[PDB]
Amino acid sequence: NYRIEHDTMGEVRVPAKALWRAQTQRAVENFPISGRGLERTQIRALGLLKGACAQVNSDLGLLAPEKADAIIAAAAEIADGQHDDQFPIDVFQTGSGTSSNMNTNEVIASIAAKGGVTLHPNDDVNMSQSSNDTFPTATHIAATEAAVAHLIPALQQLHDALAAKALDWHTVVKSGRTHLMDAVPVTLGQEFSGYARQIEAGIERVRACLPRLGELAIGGTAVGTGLNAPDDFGVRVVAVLVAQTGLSELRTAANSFEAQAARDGLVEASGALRTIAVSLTKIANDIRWMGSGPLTGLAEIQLPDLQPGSSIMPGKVNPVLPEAVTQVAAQVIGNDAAIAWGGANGAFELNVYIPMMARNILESFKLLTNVSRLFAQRCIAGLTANVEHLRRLAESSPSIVTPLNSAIGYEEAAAVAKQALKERKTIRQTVIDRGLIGDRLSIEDLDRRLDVLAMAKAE
Amino acid sequence: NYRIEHDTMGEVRVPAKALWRAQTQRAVENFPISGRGLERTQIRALGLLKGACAQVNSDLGLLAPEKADAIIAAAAEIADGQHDDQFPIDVFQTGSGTSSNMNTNEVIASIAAKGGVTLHPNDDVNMSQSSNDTFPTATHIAATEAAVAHLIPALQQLHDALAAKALDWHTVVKSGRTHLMDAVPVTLGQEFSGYARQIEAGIERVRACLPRLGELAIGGTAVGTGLNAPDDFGVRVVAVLVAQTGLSELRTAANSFEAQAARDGLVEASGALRTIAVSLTKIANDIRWMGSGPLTGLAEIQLPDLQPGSSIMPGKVNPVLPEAVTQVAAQVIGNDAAIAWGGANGAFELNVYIPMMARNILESFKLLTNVSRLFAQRCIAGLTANVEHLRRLAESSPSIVTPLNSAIGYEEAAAVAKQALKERKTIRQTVIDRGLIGDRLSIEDLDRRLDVLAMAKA
Amino acid sequence: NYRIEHDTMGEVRVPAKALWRAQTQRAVENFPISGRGLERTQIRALGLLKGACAQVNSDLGLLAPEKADAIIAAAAEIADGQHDDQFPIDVFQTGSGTSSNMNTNEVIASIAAKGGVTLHPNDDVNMSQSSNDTFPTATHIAATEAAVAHLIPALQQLHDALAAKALDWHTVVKSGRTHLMDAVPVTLGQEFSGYARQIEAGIERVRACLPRLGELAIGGTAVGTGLNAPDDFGVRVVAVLVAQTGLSELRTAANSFEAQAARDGLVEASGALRTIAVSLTKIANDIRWMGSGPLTGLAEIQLPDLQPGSSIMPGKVNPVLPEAVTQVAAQVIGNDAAIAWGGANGAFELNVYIPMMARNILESFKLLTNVSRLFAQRCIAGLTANVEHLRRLAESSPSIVTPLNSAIGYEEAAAVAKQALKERKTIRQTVIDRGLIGDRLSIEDLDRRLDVLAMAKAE
Amino acid sequence: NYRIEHDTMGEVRVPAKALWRAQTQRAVENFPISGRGLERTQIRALGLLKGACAQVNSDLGLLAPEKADAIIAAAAEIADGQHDDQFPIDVFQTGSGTSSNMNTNEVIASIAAKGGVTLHPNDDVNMSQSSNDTFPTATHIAATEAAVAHLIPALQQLHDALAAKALDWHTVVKSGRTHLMDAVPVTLGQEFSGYARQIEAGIERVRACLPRLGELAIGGTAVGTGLNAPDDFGVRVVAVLVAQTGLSELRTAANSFEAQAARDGLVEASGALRTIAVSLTKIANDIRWMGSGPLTGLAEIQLPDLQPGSSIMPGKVNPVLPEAVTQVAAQVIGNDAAIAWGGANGAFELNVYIPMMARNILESFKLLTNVSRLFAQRCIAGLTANVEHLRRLAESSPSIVTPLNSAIGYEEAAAVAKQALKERKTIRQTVIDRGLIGDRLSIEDLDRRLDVLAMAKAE
Repeated sequence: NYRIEHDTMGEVRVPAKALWRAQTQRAVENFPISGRGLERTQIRALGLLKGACAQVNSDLGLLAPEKADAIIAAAAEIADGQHDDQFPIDVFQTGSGTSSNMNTNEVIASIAAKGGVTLHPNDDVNMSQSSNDTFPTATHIAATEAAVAHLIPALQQLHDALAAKALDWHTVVKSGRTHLMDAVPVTLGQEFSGYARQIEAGIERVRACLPRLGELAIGGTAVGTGLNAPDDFGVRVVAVLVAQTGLSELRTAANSFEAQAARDGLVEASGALRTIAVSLTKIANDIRWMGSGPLTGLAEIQLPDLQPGSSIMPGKVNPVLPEAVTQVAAQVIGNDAAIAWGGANGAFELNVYIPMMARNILESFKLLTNVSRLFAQRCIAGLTANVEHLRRLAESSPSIVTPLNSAIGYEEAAAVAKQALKERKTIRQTVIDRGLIGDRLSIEDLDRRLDVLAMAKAE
Repeated sequence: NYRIEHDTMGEVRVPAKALWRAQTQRAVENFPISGRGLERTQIRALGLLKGACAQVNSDLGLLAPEKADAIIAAAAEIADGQHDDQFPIDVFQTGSGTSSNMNTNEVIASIAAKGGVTLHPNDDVNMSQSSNDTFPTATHIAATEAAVAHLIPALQQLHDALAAKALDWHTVVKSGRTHLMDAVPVTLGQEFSGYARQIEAGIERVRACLPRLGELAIGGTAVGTGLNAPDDFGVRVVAVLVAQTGLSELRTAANSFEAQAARDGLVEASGALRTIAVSLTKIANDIRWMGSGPLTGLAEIQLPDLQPGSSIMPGKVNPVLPEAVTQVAAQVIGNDAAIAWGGANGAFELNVYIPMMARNILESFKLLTNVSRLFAQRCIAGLTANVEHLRRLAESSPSIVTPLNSAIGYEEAAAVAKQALKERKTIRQTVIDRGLIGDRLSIEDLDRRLDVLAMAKA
Repeated sequence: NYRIEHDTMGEVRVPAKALWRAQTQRAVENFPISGRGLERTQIRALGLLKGACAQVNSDLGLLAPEKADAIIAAAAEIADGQHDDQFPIDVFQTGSGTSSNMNTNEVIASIAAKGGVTLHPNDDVNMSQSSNDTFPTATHIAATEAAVAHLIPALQQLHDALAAKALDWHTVVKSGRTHLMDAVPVTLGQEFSGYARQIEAGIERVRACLPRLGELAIGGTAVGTGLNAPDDFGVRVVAVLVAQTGLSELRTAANSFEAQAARDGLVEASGALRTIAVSLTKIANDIRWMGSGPLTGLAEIQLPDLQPGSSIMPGKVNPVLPEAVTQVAAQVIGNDAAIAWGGANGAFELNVYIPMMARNILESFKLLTNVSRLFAQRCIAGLTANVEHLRRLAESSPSIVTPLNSAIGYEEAAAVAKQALKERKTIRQTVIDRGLIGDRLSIEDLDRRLDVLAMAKAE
Repeated sequence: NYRIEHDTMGEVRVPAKALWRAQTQRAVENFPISGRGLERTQIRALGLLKGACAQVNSDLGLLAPEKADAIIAAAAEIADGQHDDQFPIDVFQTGSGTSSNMNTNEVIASIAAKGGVTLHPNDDVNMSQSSNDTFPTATHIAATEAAVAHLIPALQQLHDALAAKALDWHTVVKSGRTHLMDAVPVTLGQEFSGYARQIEAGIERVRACLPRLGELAIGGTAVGTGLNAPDDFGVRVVAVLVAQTGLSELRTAANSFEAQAARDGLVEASGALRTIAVSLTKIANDIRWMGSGPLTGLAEIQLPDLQPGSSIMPGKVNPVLPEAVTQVAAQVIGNDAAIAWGGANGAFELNVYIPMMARNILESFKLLTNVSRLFAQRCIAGLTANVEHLRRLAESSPSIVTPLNSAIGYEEAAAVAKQALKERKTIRQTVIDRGLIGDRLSIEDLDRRLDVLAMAKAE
């Protein structure tokens, strides 16, 4: 049921059917901490990087073409997700990600062996590389792809759903709320245009971090000097990665020492994700408050029904998607604090918090991507406004008596506001009931002064 | 103008009327970062400690009685707040608080010189001491005093105001809300008993941290070994401090190395303050939402008017104290993250983040103390309930069909709640209209089960 | 392929072999956010609670004995870990944990149906219950068990390893370091007694939070009033749970409204875990710095070799366990910020951030437990001291002039330390060269005061 | 000693010599919380804004020129700092900053009264304004000025000091450190070029947030609709503010509802400040570790002496500026968490956490500005390298034996590395001592293979 493998420290017993070897098995026994390993996106990025490195080593005549072809074929299988069960090392491993780097090299060597090609995991699969430049490179590839190919399109879909509702509800007049108290009129469309701008500003924030998030350490080797790698190894690997993936945001780092001694690009990108979580909290909280009730809440809008709300209270339906959004936002805030903590504590030539920082930034990208699409499609798209109820409260608000001052005086306007609340009537009906229609104020003049939609000043 | 002072590094120009000397002046020029120095409570604790150290050196015959008397007299003036303008060093100074320690030593030496007593700031005022044991000792004295003499009585005052409302509003029935949606009846008194328990648990949390917050490093000197101090210096200084402050929570550290290499007691105490901030956010948010509107909100309660809110919108009054509470809570959360960051980054024999950690913990104590008293007196005490509106809300919730589950089942009760909402009819009428009155449920049993105050089970 | 199931909202297509029903399937389609569900400990606690609830309903004659026997049998299989693949709902679900509660109810109903017993998931399995009191109860059961049965024994094992080193290295003199600069002598044993106290205070912190962490909401039902449950349901369920788990820390909540409107006990417990993470960072950082180099570092101690560190740099072995400890500590800091965020944002009768708060607190417990045992066994236990090098460092520090303050004063002692460093001479020789030997200080008194082990003042 | 003032709530006793009136005095009694009010920069921004508003109201013929001139003259005095003792309201005030807005209006009215001009604090000084658009406008003016006029020049000064040291130390060869262990050679110049890039990337991060940090709410009034303000009030006020201050980054908000319902621009800018704090922690930690000792540390560099280090240990000097930097960084991390907390908790038309968010963001700008200049001038500029010691350790490192493999074999190279450490000799001397110089390897060939500066691959 087991086999014997070797490294510079001795013999190691490895499960017979595992594609990994001695160094991965040592890491399995050294780090049983979370029971969770690398994600699909991380394994994909490691496979992409190893294939591109083999291509460049072959191009420079440093690696035999048959060996390079075997790495490229094996690495493509890893990048496609055919061997995700061959990456058992915990996230909480050696801080440079050496163990997961060794894990990729050993799995490539075992795949190639099945095709009759002998590869040395270090001498062939890790040629011109170090763990110190490859694991952060794979991390930054995965984070750049998560930003460009998944998060930005998901945020754009949420922006478009919010902007469509802002247009549908352009004339849906309602009463404004400041400090949670009755204020002057607004439209439901104006509030949703505000939410749309928060998401649009979110996309701008992600785009602004891309020139530094896309910076790759590849070619810097052990300390950033590029020792034991060709001088143009970095630019050549990046050129191959851009041609294969289409991820134009990928680039060699401006400074090779900053690219390995620190992970400031991840701290920066997390700050953008954290700001999006802050924006999403406001939007989701306002939406669940607008849908509150039906009889003891605000009852401004109706959220689409997604599932029975209670195991005990029958008929009750809860805002389950705003709840999922606010919980994701809390997770992003938490992950952000762990990333910054890891980011600050590098030492000299290497920051050794990379696997922990990678786990947190990639999870925040994933959670925000998936919850934004669900929020857009299963909540925002199907919202219904209680138009008549919203207009009635705006027309019954004591805040709209101020344009009556030049006709009846502020004293009489305050008396109108007081009687309207007491009798639960509109300001218009109260002005009529108090016998104020005459030479001083006509009904046409009253409807002009109390035009709540005009007070909202919609475009 | 200026005068010339000196230290082991050379000459320094010091302002003519300043009671501080060379090393304080170097610190004034080295750290112009925030423009803020030690607080009144920090200067008081440094004053108390220097006086206590002089008393013990005198008792052990290590310092001449007249020299000790001059330090005790000068340290009493510092602790009293007579020389607060003589402490100009920034909070963001050397991480051990060496500069602020030398500031106390130099100011004491100058006050004593006015009385004709010559004291060496290092050899006499700092006898048997180090900044490594004195600055964290003064920090832990200040934090222990802030917890025991100020925060706990303020939280007790808030608890008592909340518990009094819970008693007054014991039968004030209203609709419960879960996920912000209409739920089964509760009383306003039941919710306020919930808030009172949160504050009561807050006091319990502060009291549970006191055995480690009260631990003092005094006696450990430079690295915790107690070199250049008598073997019982620490226990004797703590005994003088306990007698003078009445703070029995003050004690010698269990391990003299942990007491200087780490500031874990401040990280622990901040965690309790952070939980109180979390409890206060929920209480303040619920109260401002209960007072929201009136027309566009819940309009459940009325908050006392504390100041005009708007001129453009006549008579608009805002929940200003809940706003002050939630902003304070945000600050406590922030200060907590700063404290934990500093606490983790100690190295070998000393954690060099003490002035920053002291600033943040003492501010969190002060903010929570002051806002809790204002919240209790200017908001909670004067709250009034809209009793008739609240009863109408309790009776309008469709979730009042819940006690009928044992009689008609969950699925049939769901069909009742949905039909009642669609046809704009009561739960009672919908049960009758769906022909549910029979052997399993009589009309008298239905009226008994639908009583909203009885449903709240007060 | 699929079968038809139903809830109060309508029909749902459920996979043919799934033990879950309509409401779990709705939750599978509503929340595909993280791709991760409840942990083994959460499923165990839900299993234990459902069994205990069925036992009490049976004792009070509210549920037929055969129906109760089937629930107890099915709930025991769930708690044992036989049906973990039957819990597919995401962590980022409805904030009350309604979906995961219905998941337990539906799986129990399907297991019992295999034995010829017909159970209604709401009316029978959820009898006298709500998700509002059961999901936070299962969370607090899991967190209390993690604290008492797992974390405290792991921290005790770490304390014992640190205290054993403190005893072995009692007279291993070295130079103290403050601000990273040369200070007066200490022993390696004295520093390790400091680390042992930090872990001992960590256990004290966990124990101090237990009276509130152990508080269970069971019996409070929908809003905390206990409507649709017997008056003593809570005390009876807690008594069954204490008897079955041996966890005397489990108790009924002091206030049934605070127990559901807030999750303050989890915020409090996280604060204790965060302080342990802060203590572990200092201990792990000091140990990796003591083992640094050897040539370019402090080279004070030797850490046991756990795996090869480099192939390019032969024989380079890295402090992999301190790296795992400091990365875990960063994760605990992050999880703590997420927990506090969720805890503050409750509204009226319910805090709807429980699944997120549960994920983060239980992960922090698991990470600290597992890394503390590995740190104690694979790092602390096998540490070796470079005794001769350490004594030379103690003797080389110029700060050894400190015990002469009572004899020559601070100012004269400063002139000694500075002259000794400038002329590359010892403190002893500089005191002689500056003509300081006389009545105030004899040569025998100087040699007595300059003894580095005596200066460390070891008990 | 006191006088009677009035508002819509009644009579208020005010100190006789105070320039503030009834509404400010109410706020003094309502909020005694921190004992700290608005900073100099906040008062300056409020004065600038009120003067610009009076100018626009006069230009549009809405305010009498004599009244406008009196506001402009009074507001200029406030902006200059002549009346900072007239702003006693606590930071922890009403969340919109209404109290501080009223404070500015009342002080302006009292200054103008001394010149014989009667102003109504609301009708004249607050004309076309609301607290909801003015306090966040003043906050964003102060934050934009702090970024552009103070932080960016202070960071540029720190970058230039670090880059100058990187050039001075271009050939100062030393041994690299990864995981705190001995690694291949680097230069001290290469590490400082890394630090310089972190600060340069910091400036880029601050510049990237300016398009949204500079957005002003002015003209949006109570709810963002612009009701009771001229349609072009916002663009006209911003035009005046840009012309007077030269702060071209100031602009009207893209969306008037997003500009008042949220403070996402402050959360975003804080994220940039937090990333700078993370970068500064790494730079300051490396510098104090490089300067550690002088005899029990790394002793790579010498920091300039700034003050006596210890009250007890004479002659000892501590890295006081790296300590001030790392403490400031911790404060920025803390302030960042408070800003995000406030940012997420807005409701409907207004975020009511503005005074707390303003305090924290402006303090972080101030702390980073002042500590960067002090770090550049009192620490970085005067650093000295221990050149001979650094070269000796690099030439004695077992890591540099790898280029000997093609001459003597890896087995003999490992034996050379082992003997070199044992005898505390250079690799070069050990190769000679082992009698390896011959036909297989000449001394010229040995010096070429062991050229440590060439191994660092300096530009």
